[PDB]
Amino acid sequence: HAFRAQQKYERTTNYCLDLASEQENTISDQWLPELRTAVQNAQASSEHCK
Amino acid sequence: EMQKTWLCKRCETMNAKLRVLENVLLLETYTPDSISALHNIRNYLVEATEEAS
Amino acid sequence: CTHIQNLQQLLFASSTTAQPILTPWPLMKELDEMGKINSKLSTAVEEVTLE
Amino acid sequence: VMAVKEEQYIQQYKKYEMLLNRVGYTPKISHRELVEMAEHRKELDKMTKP
Repeated sequence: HAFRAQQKYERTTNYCLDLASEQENTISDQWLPELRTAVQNAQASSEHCK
Repeated sequence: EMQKTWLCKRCETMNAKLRVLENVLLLETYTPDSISALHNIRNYLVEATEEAS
Repeated sequence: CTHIQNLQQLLFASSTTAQPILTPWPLMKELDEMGKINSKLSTAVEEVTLE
Repeated sequence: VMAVKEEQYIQQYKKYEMLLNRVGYTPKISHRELVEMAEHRKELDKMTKP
């Protein structure tokens, strides 16, 4: 029943909570090159400073 | 999943679109006066200022 | 035991700040401002062509 | 809406070599002297202001 609490519904809560990061946890390292796509926008703010 | 790709395919456009138009007005603020800098290639009688000084 | 407390505050931060933050915390400006020009001002792009 | 209106969105790249706007002083280098000739006439006109 605890596993039923887990499998039937808490795994779904993990699908609600854990899975909400499963599509971004491996990409958290991709954020570093994604920063280069985003900091390149940050320097676009710096370009119009002058 | 696809926002790191397509919601971020404009990560490499907002960097560009914002930047490219920045270096536009400065040149355009001198074209109406640029005639005297270009119509007076031999007529740079700014020298005549000191010939009339 | 671990999840239920985790599901509420920490994995909550690892969920509510995961799909709109973990990858996209710098892509919110690539989410909303992207919709400001290419989705909200999208109809306003035709304005230059129309006039 | 993005079938054809992306044209102005994709035209932002061909104008990347526009960073050359620092040459704006180059006419200001000259034409200000050229209008200084005009500025001299009002300073010529200052002959009579006393």
